[PDB]
Amino acid sequence: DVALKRKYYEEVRPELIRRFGYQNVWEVPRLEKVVINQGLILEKAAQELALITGQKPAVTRAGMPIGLRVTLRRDRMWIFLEKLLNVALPGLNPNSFDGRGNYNLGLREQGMDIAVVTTAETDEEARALLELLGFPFR
RNA sequence: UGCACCUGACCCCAUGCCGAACUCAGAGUGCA
Ligand SMILES: CC1(C)C(/C=C/C=C2\N(CCCO)c3ccccc3C2(C)C)=[N+](CCCO)c2ccccc21
Ligand SMILES: [Mg+2]
Ligand SMILES: [Mg+2]
Ligand SMILES: [Mg+2]
Ligand SMILES: [Mg+2]
Ligand SMILES: [Mg+2]
Repeated sequence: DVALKRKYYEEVRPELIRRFGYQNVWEVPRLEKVVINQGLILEKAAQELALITGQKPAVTRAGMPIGLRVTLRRDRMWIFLEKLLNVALPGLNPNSFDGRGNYNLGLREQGMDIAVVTTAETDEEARALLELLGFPFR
């Protein structure tokens, strides 16, 4: 299955426990979902986004159609993130957390807005989660 | 302007109960 997911359970979760003193494993910050929005024919862009995420994009409308959105959870989230980190990005802004433990990245390369939503309640906990998963910050 | 977060339900719409979800709305946080 997914190496990044295995890295979470084997490496990241125990380090977070040591670092923050969570007394049960279900308290430890987890990835919840990754939402990708691509602003805007539409059929080609939807097919490319479908190919890269493995999931059917919804059409965001003002329609008039204005963008494409996909909410990735579970294995599709992990598989997409493994690609983003290992293939696409080859540092991220460490200040781009939303104040509630979620990370925001806007790309105008290879605009695409990515929200990494976590169960961390603080930016600090979320930053540690993502850094330990291998997100390149600084 | 958009997505995410946040907070709600006059309004289109919604729950085979629940504005949880879906829909919609809004001076604030993040990014583009
Ligand atoms: C270019 C874009 C998406 C952007 C655009 C604002 C666009 C408009 N705005 C501003 C907000 C209006 O509703 C207006 C206003 C009246 C008529 C037309 C417009 C348009 C041109 C659609 N904005 C908002 C500008 C910051 O306030 C950003 C910000 C960062 C990166 C990229 C952007
Ligand atoms: Mg959070
Ligand atoms: Mg009402
Ligand atoms: Mg809500
Ligand atoms: Mg439903
Ligand atoms: Mg809205």
